[PDB]
Amino acid sequence: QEQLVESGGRLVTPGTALTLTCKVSGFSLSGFWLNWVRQAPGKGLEWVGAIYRGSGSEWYASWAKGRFTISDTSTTVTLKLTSPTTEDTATYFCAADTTDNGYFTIWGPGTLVTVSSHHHHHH
Amino acid sequence: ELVMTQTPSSVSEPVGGTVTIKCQASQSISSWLSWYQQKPGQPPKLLIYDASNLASGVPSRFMGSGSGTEYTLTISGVQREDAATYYCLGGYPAASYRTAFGGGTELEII
Amino acid sequence: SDEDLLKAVRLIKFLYQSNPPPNPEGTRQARRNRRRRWRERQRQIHSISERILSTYLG
Ligand SMILES: [Cl-]
Repeated sequence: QEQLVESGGRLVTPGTALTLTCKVSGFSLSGFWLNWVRQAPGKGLEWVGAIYRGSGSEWYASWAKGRFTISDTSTTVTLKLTSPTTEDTATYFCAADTTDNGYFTIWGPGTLVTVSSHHHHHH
Repeated sequence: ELVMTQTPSSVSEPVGGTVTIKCQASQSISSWLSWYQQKPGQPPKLLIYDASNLASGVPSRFMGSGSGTEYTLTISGVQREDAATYYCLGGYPAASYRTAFGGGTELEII
Repeated sequence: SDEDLLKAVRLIKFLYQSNPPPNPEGTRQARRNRRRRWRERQRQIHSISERILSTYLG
């Protein structure tokens, strides 16, 4: 039934424009809020923004505007990071509101974005 | 614009004890308040919706209440599986003040 | 804020436009079921509208 899968999580250098995709499947509903939430390692959940799926109605957090673009597709919702910095390192989740009432009932497993000028290193 | 102030940052409770978690809204949100549970390596899970309703598949020990600007998440008979991090979510995406998460509460069980 | 308000109204307008009235034939219990289901959804949109708008009106 209802499923959300996020992809696009990569290791990027600062300023490298990146797009994450939320594969939306099994939703009977036509229009609903599809939200983007991020979590930096060891930190709290942060709301980035949302799009109301039937429309082109995009809503962003005060800090997110200009840095993030949410776009709706036929079977997908994308989140573009226009100019990432080290502060944008986080797991990005997509979360759907199935009622229009504001709360998130379905979540994706998340996609990890790391912003660094360095390649990976083992611990 | 909307700020959800969540207290405490951390709680340690023995099995069978009562846990109280609070969220204060910087603006009037009415029933636009939900509670989430997050365990390591997993996405968050809905516990309470519309401030006081128990979500599908959640133990009855989880209780939500709201009075004006103050919201409370109570866990009455804490179990070992309740060790997690908790978050409130206030507001609405199209509201003037948007929607926002509280800073979270890390619950440890003794 | 002014562009947010316009965007919220265009959104509310979209929501109302997404719940059009069903065919009023009154044929089956399914015809009056659709009307009941339409009304519940209308009331919800009315309530979502007022709450969104009150954040813009103070
Ligand atoms: Cl904001």
